[PDB]
Amino acid sequence: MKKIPLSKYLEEHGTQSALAAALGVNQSAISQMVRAGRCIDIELYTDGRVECRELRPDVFGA
Repeated sequence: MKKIPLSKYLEEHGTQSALAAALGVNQSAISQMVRAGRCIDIELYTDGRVECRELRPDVFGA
């Protein structure tokens, strides 16, 4: 897979809502990750899927 930085992914590839939709998580998660100021590695698959392994469903019951 191709590791993209969180903020850079949110500029070019998709939005914060689109990201939460692809992960199957809440936007409360994504906005916490962004406002934490931690650059997250977005696991970009060749089909177009993305996975944030930093962001487990155990974050908020996402």
